Amino acid sequence: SGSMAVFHQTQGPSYSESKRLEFVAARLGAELRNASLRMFGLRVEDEGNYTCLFVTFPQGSRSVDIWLRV
Amino acid sequence: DVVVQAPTQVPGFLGDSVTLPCYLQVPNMEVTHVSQLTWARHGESGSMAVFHQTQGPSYSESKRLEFVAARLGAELRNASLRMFGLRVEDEGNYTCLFVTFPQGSRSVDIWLRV
Amino acid sequence: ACGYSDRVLQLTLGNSTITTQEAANSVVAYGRWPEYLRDSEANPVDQPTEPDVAACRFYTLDTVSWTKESRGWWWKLPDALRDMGLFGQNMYYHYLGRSGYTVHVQCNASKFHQGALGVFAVPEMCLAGDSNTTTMHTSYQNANPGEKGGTFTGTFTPDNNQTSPARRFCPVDYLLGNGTLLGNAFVFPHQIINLRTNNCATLVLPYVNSLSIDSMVKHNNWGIAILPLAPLNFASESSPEIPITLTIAPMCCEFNGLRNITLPRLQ
Amino acid sequence: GLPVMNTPGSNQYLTADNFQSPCALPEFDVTPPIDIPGEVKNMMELAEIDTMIPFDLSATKKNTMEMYRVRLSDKPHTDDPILCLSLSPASDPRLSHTMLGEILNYYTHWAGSLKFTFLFCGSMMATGKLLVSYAPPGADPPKKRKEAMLGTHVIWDIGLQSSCTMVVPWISNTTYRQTIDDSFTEGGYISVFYQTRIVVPLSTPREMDILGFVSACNDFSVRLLRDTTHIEQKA
Amino acid sequence: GLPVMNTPGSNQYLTADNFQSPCALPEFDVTPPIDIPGEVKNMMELAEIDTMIPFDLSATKKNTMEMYRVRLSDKPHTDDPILCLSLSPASDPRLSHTMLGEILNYYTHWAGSLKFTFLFCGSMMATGKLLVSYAPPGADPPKKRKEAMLGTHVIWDIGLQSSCTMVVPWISNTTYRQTIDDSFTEGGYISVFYQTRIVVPLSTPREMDILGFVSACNDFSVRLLRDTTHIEQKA
Amino acid sequence: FCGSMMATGKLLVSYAPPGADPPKKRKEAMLGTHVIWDIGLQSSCTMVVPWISNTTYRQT
Amino acid sequence: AATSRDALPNTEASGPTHSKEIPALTAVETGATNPLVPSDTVQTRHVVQHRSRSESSIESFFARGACVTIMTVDNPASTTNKDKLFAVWKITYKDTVQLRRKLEFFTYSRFDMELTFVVTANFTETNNGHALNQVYQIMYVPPGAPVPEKWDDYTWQTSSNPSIFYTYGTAPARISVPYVGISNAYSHFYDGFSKVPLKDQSAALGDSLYGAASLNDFGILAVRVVNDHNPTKVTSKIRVYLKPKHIRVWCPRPPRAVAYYGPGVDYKDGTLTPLSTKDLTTY
Amino acid sequence: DKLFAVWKITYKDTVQLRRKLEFFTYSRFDMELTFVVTANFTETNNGHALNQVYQIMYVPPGAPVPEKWDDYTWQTSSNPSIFYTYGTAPARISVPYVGISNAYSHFYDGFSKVPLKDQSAALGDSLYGAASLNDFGILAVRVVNDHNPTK
Amino acid sequence: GAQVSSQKVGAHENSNRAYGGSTINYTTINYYRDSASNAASKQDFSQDPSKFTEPIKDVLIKTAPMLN
Amino acid sequence: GAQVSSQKVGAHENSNRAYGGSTINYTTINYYRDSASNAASKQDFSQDPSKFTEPIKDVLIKTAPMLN
Amino acid sequence: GAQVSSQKVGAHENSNRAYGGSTINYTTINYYRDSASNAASKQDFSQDPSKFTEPIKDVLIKTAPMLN
Ligand SMILES: *[C@@H]1O[C@H](CO[C@@H]2O[C@@H](C)[C@@H](O)[C@@H](O)[C@@H]2O)[C@@H](O[C@@H]2O[C@H](CO)[C@@H](O[C@@H]3O[C@H](CO)[C@@H](O)[C@H](O[C@@H]4O[C@H](CO)[C@@H](O)[C@H](O)[C@@H]4O)[C@@H]3O)[C@H](O)[C@H]2NC(C)=O)[C@H](O)[C@H]1NC(C)=O
Ligand SMILES: *[C@@H]1O[C@H](CO[C@@H]2O[C@@H](C)[C@@H](O)[C@@H](O)[C@@H]2O)[C@@H](O[C@@H]2O[C@H](CO)[C@@H](O[C@@H]3O[C@H](CO)[C@@H](O)[C@H](O[C@@H]4O[C@H](CO)[C@@H](O)[C@H](O)[C@@H]4O)[C@@H]3O)[C@H](O)[C@H]2NC(C)=O)[C@H](O)[C@H]1NC(C)=O
Ligand SMILES: *[C@@H]1O[C@H](CO)[C@@H](O[C@@H]2O[C@H](CO)[C@@H](O[C@@H]3O[C@H](CO)[C@@H](O)[C@H](O)[C@@H]3O)[C@H](O)[C@H]2NC(C)=O)[C@H](O)[C@H]1NC(C)=O
Ligand SMILES: *[C@@H]1O[C@H](CO)[C@@H](O[C@@H]2O[C@H](CO)[C@@H](O[C@@H]3O[C@H](CO)[C@@H](O)[C@H](O)[C@@H]3O)[C@H](O)[C@H]2NC(C)=O)[C@H](O)[C@H]1NC(C)=O
Repeated sequence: SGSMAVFHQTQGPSYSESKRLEFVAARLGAELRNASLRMFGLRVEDEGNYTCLFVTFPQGSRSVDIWLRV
Repeated sequence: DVVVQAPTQVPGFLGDSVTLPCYLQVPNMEVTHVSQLTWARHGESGSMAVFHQTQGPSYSESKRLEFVAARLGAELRNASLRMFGLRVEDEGNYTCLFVTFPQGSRSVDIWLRV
Repeated sequence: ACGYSDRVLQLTLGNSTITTQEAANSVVAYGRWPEYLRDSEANPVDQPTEPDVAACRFYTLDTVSWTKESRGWWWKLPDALRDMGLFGQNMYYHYLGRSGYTVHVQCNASKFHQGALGVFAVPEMCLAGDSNTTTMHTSYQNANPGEKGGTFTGTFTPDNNQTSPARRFCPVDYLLGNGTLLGNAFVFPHQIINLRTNNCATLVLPYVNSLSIDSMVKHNNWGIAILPLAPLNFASESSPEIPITLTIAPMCCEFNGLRNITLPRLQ
Repeated sequence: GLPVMNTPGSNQYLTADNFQSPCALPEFDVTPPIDIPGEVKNMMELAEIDTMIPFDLSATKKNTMEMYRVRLSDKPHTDDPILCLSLSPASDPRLSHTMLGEILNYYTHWAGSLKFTFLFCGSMMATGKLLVSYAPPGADPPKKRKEAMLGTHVIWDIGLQSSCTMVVPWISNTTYRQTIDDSFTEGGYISVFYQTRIVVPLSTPREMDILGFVSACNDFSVRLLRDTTHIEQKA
Repeated sequence: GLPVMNTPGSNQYLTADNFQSPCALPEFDVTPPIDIPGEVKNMMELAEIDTMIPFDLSATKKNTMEMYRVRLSDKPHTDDPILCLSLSPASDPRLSHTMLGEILNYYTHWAGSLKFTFLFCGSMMATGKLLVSYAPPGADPPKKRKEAMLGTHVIWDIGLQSSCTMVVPWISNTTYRQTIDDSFTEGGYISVFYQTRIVVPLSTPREMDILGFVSACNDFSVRLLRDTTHIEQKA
Repeated sequence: FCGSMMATGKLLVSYAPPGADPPKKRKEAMLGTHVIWDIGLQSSCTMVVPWISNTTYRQT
Repeated sequence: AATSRDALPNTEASGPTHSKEIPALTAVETGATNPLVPSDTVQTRHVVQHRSRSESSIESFFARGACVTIMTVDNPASTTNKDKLFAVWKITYKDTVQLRRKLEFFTYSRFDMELTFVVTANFTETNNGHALNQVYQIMYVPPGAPVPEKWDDYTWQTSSNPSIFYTYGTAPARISVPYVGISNAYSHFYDGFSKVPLKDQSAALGDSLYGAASLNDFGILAVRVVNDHNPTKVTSKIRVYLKPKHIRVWCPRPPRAVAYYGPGVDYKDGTLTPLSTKDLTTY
Repeated sequence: DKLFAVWKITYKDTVQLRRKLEFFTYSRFDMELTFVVTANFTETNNGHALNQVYQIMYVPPGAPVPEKWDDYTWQTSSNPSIFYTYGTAPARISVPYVGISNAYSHFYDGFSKVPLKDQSAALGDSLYGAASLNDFGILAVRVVNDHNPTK
Repeated sequence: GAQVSSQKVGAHENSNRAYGGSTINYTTINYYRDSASNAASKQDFSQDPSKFTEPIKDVLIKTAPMLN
Repeated sequence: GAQVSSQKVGAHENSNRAYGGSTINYTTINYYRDSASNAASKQDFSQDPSKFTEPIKDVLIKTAPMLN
Repeated sequence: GAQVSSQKVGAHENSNRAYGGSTINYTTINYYRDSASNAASKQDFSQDPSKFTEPIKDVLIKTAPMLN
C-alpha cells in the first residue's frame, strides 16, 4: 500500500525518495495524462512489478501492472 | 410545437434604420398561447425592448427602437423589431425570446452586421 | 468643548506615531477590534511568542505614484510586510502566526485637485490569474509581491506564452480583480479618501480566518486594494501626479512552534 | 402494530421540504465553532449597506470604470436632468447589479423605503446646489426641473459635508412590488438636476464627477425566493 | 387509522444507520457475561500504548527483524541525522504500521500530541548524548544539528534510566490533520542527531542499536471512520 | 512649516538609537522611532526623542 | 430576542421642521452609511408596519435544496467487451453555478450538508428488452480511503464506508452529514498556497496551485449498479441535491459578476462583459 | 425536441372552480395544489419503460422559464420543486396567500398602465381587467429520465 | 419529549384562532441521536446591521454633522 | 415509556438552542420485547488506559526516576 | 401538543355515546411549522345576514310600517 512517487493535480509531485526518481512529464495544473516516471540509478532490487494509478473523475481508479526487468 | 423563425444574419448599415425580422411560424392545427415577445442582446440578462401580452410594449430606449407589429391583445407572432439610427456598436448577436404557454421559452440568436 | 473634532487623530501603536489632520473618523473592520487568542478558542499547545512592541509598531511600505492613467493597486498584508523589521523575522521563524492590522493610507493634495480613492480591505482577496488554458496556475514567486505590491489593469490580456507561461494575475479593475463588480465592492470594511475632504483613510482590521491561528508564509488573510473611483484632474495640464503612500502596523500578533529560518524562493 | 394510512403526498420529494433524515456519519465529533469576526444573521442586513450605482451604461462607458462616475460641468444653468432612473431596484439596468439590486433578483416581492446617497467627488473649491428628486408613478416622467420640482425632492448642497441621502419614502398601492419590470407595480422616477450650477474659480478642473450609492432602510424586506437571472451556466 | 406520509428517504438502507429491528430468536436466554480480565472501552486507549517504529525500510533490511534496530556507532562526532521521519502518523511508511499508525488509517482526521520513546539497547558501558528533535512544518527539513537544534528538542542522555520520550506538542493550523499525505495539513519533521558521540571503553561492542517506540497522549483523538488501505482481498 | 496656507504634505521625522548604519533611505529610517507628521491647521509638531541609552548620562 | 419573524420598527409620525439638526447630509468617506429613516426627508404619518424579514434570514435564503451534480452509471450485458460503468463524483458544490453563487456571497461558512438522491433510468439500445427493478449502492468513500477500481471489487465490501442501497422507484434517498470540515468554517475563498516553495529544492518538488487547500475536503461518492450484467443494457442517472441545513455565514463578499470558470475564481475572456446598455438620460 | 409542458398558475382555465370563486368580489385563500399524474405508450410499437420520475418546478413570477427540456433553469437552487415517482400516492404542496395585495381580486376594473398625452398611442396602452403580469406564477414539468426507445 | 412551538399564523379564518381570538401550535420530536439530523428549527434571530452599516472608532449621531 | 435524552449539539444556529442558549433532546422508545433488538444507545463510557499503559506490581510517579 | 375537539355526532348507536349518553372527540396535531399547511379546522362561524339583508341609515322594526 505504501505508495512511492505520487503527483496530485494540485499538491504537485510527491517523491518518496526525492532523488532517485522523478515525473518526466507531470507539470502542475495542466492536465494529467502522460504520467511516465523516470528513476535515476537502478538497483539489483529496484527490479519488479509496479502499479500505475490514476484516481480520475468520473472514470474510477485506473490501474496497470510493469515488470521492471533490470 | 413551433420554432423561432429569423433571417439568421441581418446587416447592418451605418446611420440607417434596419429591421431585425424575427417571426414564429407555428403548427396551426396545433395551438399555443404566447405570453411575451421580448429582446435582449446575448451576454446581458438586461433585456432591451420587450412586449408583454398585456402590459404592451416595453422599449428600453423608447426612441431608437420599436415593434413594427406587436399590437396589444391580438395574438403575438410576428415580433420582428425595427430600430432607428444604427450605431458602430449597435452591431452584434441578439436573443429573440417568446415566453409561450404551453410551449416553453423559445429563443433564436441574429448576427446584426452593420 | 474643544477641537477634538473627528478630523484630527494620533495613532501610536508601538514606538511609531501617526498624526493626520484631515482624518475621516476611522473604521474598525467589523466592530470587532484586534485582540489576543482567548484560551477558550486556542488551538496549538506550546507557549505562543508575542513580539509586542518589537512588532506591533507602524511600518511604512514603499510609496506609489498616482497619475491619470493609474488603474489601482493591491497588497496582500500577511505577506505585504514580510520584511518590515522584526515582524519580518518573526514572520518566518514560526509555523503559525495570528496577526491583526491597522492600515493607514496616507495621500494629500491641495484644495485645487480632485478625485476619490476607494480604499477597500477585502478579507481572503483571491485575485484571478491570466491563462485561459489552465486555472489557478499562478506562481508563488509572482503571487506574493510584498513591500512593492501589485496593480489593477484596464482590460484583461490573456497570457499566451505556453512553452513556459508568465504565470501572473491579470486583475481587472471594474471586477475588483476577483470577477465581481467594483460598484458593489463597498461591502467590505472600507473608506473612500475623497481629495476634497479627508487626506487619509484608517482601517483597523482584526485577524479574520476560518482557523484560530493559521500560517503566514502560506495562507494570506486581509488584502488591501486601493482603486481610483474619481479620476485625478488639476488644471488644463497634460497630466498631474500625487503620491499615495500606505503605512500598516501589525497589532495583537502572536506566533507558535519555533523552527529553523524559512527562506522562500521569492525570486 | 399501529394501523396507519399513507396520505396523498407520500414518497414525494420537495426540494424546500423540511423533514428529519438519518445521519450518514453517526457520532462524528463536530469541530467547535470559534468566534470569527463579522457574522450575518439576515440577508436584508447586506441590503442596508450602500453600493455604488453604475449610472452610466453607454456602449462606450459600460462594463468599465467610467460607468460609475456621473460627470457634472460648469455649464450655464439648464433645466434638463443630469441623470434619470426608473425606481425598480431589481429591473432597471442601472440598479440590477448593486448589492441591493443584486439581492433583489433572488426574490419576487420587495418593499420598504430605499436611500440614494450621492458623493460630490471634485475640487475642494467647486460649490453648487443639486436637486435630487423622486416622483411616485402614474404621470409623465419629469424632464424639466419645473416638473420634477413638484414631487418629493431634497435640494442638496455641495459643501464640507461631502454627501447627501434622499430617502425615497415607500409610497405604493400594494404591500410589495414585483421584482420584475411589471407595469401594475410600477416604481416611480428618480432624477438629479442643477438647482444653480457647479461654479468654480480659475485654475480648477472644470469637469468633476459625482458617485451615487444606494441602500435599503430598517423597513425594507423581501419574500418568495427564486433563481437570479444574473448568472447562467452554459451547457 | 392514523394518516401518515412516507418521507423522502423511505425504504432506504444506510449501512451505518441505527434503527430497532425485529429479533430473529425471540426469548433466547442469553448467556450471562463473566468478568474477563482486560476490557477495552475506546480505541484511543490502544493508541496510548507504545509500538516499536520500524525505522529502517531499506530493500535489504525491510520486512525482517533488522528493520527496527536503528544502529548507532562510535564514529567521530558528525552533524548528520541518524534517522529522519515525516510526522504523518498515518502516511509515512515508517509509522503507517505501528498500532498508532495502524489505527490511524481507519480514520480521516487525527489530532493531539504524540510521544516518541527511544530505548538505548547496548553495552552497559557505552555512554553518549543524543538530541531527538522536532520542527513544525513549512521550512526546509533539518539536515544538520545546527538547523534541527533551533526547533523543539530534548537533548537526551544514555544512562541508568535507559529510555527517553520527546513529546511532540500538537502545533497545527487546523483542529485535526488529514490522515493521508496531504500538503496543506503537513505534519512536521522528527530527527535524532549525536549531541556528542557514543563513546565506549576497550573490549566493547562498537556498534549498539536503538529501538524507537511511539504512542498518543491523553489529548489525542480521531474522527470520521473509513476502510484501511493496509489489507486487500484479491478476488 | 513656514509656507503658503495652501501647500499640504506629510513629513516623517525620525530617530534611531546608535550602533547601526545611519538611515539614508525612508525604508531604513522608517524602522526606528518616528512620528509621521502632517502639514495642516496645527502648523507645528514635536517628536520626543525618548532617553534610550546604555549609561545614566552621556559625554557632552 | 429580536428574531427573524418580528415586524420592522413601525414608521413614526413627523411634522414640519427648521432645526440645525442635519439628518439628510452624510459624507461617505467615513464608510458609515446614514441610518436615515423615511421619517427624516419628508413628513411621515404613523404606519403600523406588519412586514417581517422572516424569509430573508440566512437560514431561509438557503432553505431550498440545490442540485450539486448528476452522475451517469450503467449496467450492460455480461457479454459487453467494455467494463461496466460506475461513476465516481468528488464531493464539492463548485460544479454548478446556482448553489455556487449563493454560497459565494460569504467568505466563510459552517453548515450541515443534507444530501438527497433522485435516481432515474431508461433502456439504452433500440432492442426491446426487460429488467428487474435495479438496486443502487451509493458508497461515501472518506477523504483518503481507497476509491473503487473495477465495478465489482473489494473496495465495495464497505466495512466502514457509510453507504446507501437505493431500490429503483421509491421515495428518493436522503443522508444528513454534520460539519465535516478540518477547520472552523468551510472557506469559500482560500487565498494562499498548500506548499510554500523553498530555495533549497527544485522549482517542481515544491510548487502548487493558487487557492487550493485540502486534496479531498468533503470526499468522494462511488455509485454502482449492484445487480449483474443483464442482456438489456440500462443506463441510469443519480442527481444529488445538497441543501445546507443548520447554517452560518461570515464577511459579506460582493456576488460573482461574470460567468464562472473552473474551481478557481479565475475568469475566461469574452464572458468578461456583464452589464447591459441604457442612456444616461432615459427613464 | 423533447416535450416539457409549462402552465401559468391561474384558476381561470376551467369553468367549474371559476364560477364558485366568481360569486365573490375578493378572496384570501391558501392554495393547496395536488397532482394526479398518469401515462401511456404513444406508438403502436410494443416497447418497455422503467418507472419514470417527474419534476414539477414552481418558477416564481419573474424567474427564468425553462428553454430546452434539459437546461440549467432546472438546476433549481432556489425554485420550490417536486420529484414525483410514477405510480405512487399523488403529490401535494400547500401554498400560503401569495398575493401582492390583501385579497386576490377575482374582478379588476381599470388598467395596468394609464395612457399619457406626451407619448404614442402604443408606448402606453394595455388590456382592460389585467393587473399583474404573473400573479400566481408558472409550473414547469419535465420527464426527468433520458430519451428512451419507447416514447 | 415533545417540542411544541407557536406557528406565526396570519389570523386566517377557521385556522384554529384569529380575529375571533386564539393561538396556533405544532408538535416536533427530534428522532435521531445525531443533532445534525434534526429539522432546521427555522426559529432564527436577527442582529443589528451596525457592525456593517455603522462601524466607526467613535459614535455617530444622525442629527449631528457627519465629518465633525 | 419514552426515553428522552440530550443530544450533543455543536451550538449550531437555529438548531433549537446554542450561543443564544438552550438544550437539544431526542425521544426514543424500545419497541421490541427482546433487548437484543434495541437501538445501540451510543451513550457508551471511557475507562483509563492504565490497565494497559501503566500496569505494574507497584505505582509509577512521572516526575520520579523510572527504574528506582 | 394535542388539539382534542368534539365531533358533532348524530347520536348514532354504538358510536361511543348518544341516546344512552356520552360525547365524541378527535385528536389533531399540527405537524408543519408553516400555518398554511395545517388542516382546514372546519370550526368556522356564522354572522348575521344583516349587513346585506337589513342595511339602512336607520333601524327597521318588522311589525312597523316600512316606508314611515
Ligand atoms: C510480474 O508478473 C509477471 C506476469 O505474471 C503475472 O503477474 C505476476 C506478478 C503474478 O501475479 C502472476 O499471477 C501473473 O500472471 C510474472 O511472470 C509470471 O510469473 C508466473 C509465476 O512465477 C509464471 O508462472 C509460470 O509460468 C511458466 C510459463 O508460463 C511455467 O513454466 C511455470 O511452471 C509452473 O509454475 C507453477 C507456479 O507458477 C507451478 O505450480 C508449477 O509446478 C510449474 O512449475 C509457472 O506456471 C508465469 O509464467 C509468468 N508469466 C509471464 C507472462 O511471464 C513475473 O514473475 C512478475 N515479475 C517479477 C519480478 O516477479
Ligand atoms: C455571432 O455568432 C456568429 C456565429 O457563431 C456562433 O455564435 C457565436 C456568437 C459564438 O457563440 C460561436 O460559438 C457560434 O458558433 C459568430 O461567427 C462565428 O465566430 C466564431 C468565433 O469568432 C468563428 O470561429 C472561427 O471560424 C472560422 C471559420 O469558420 C475560423 O477560420 C476561425 O479559426 C479558428 O478560430 C478559433 C477560435 O474561434 C481558434 O481557436 C483557432 O486558432 C482558429 O483561429 C475560428 O474557428 C466562426 O467561424 C463564426 N461562425 C460563423 C458561422 O460565421 C459571430 O462572430 C458572432 N457575431 C459577432 C458580432 O460577434
Ligand atoms: C511521455 O513523455 C515522455 C518524456 O516527457 C516521452 O518520452 C521521451 O520523449 C522524448 C521527447 O520526444 C524523446 O526524446 C527524443 O528522442 C531522442 C532519442 O529517442 C532523444 O535523445 C531526444 O531527447 C529526443 O527529443 C524520447 O525518445 C522519449 N523516450 C521514451 C522512452 O519514449 C514519451 O514519448 C511520452 N509518451 C507519449 C505516449 O507521448
Ligand atoms: C412582419 O411584419 C413586418 C412589418 O409589419 C413585415 O415586414 C415588412 O412588411 C411590409 C408590408 O408588407 C413590406 O412593405 C412592402 O414592401 C415594399 C418594399 O419591400 C414597401 O416599400 C411597402 O411598404 C410594401 O407595403 C416590407 O417589405 C416588409 N419588410 C421586410 C424586411 O420584410 C414582415 O413581412 C412580416 N413578417 C412576415 C413573416 O410576414
